[PDB]
Amino acid sequence: APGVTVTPATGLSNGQTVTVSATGLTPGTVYHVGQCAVVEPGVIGCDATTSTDVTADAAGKITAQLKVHSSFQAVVGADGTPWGTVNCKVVSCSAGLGSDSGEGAAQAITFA
Ligand SMILES: [Ca+2]
Repeated sequence: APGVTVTPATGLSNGQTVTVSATGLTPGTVYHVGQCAVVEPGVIGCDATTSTDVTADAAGKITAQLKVHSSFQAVVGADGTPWGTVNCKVVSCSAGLGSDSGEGAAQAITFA
């Protein structure tokens, strides 16, 4: 049962490192960790420059560092097509993780 905690998650600075802690994942599955936002209804765009892949361990956990930015160039789809700029002080952004099947979780973050 996926659950995630992002610390810290509010009053963040541009270029700040946060820790993403997840539990209840499937051991051995690769999860994509990243900062994302809804760019268009039904379309999520994320920062491909700061995203990373981590395999969940035998306990179904992942603990990863992620650098977040108050504005980023979002990529959409599986081929990573550039969409454009996302400003997280105007739209809601999140940090979280998900597998290729969409299993995962995310937490909304805010910048100072
Ligand atoms: Ca459009």
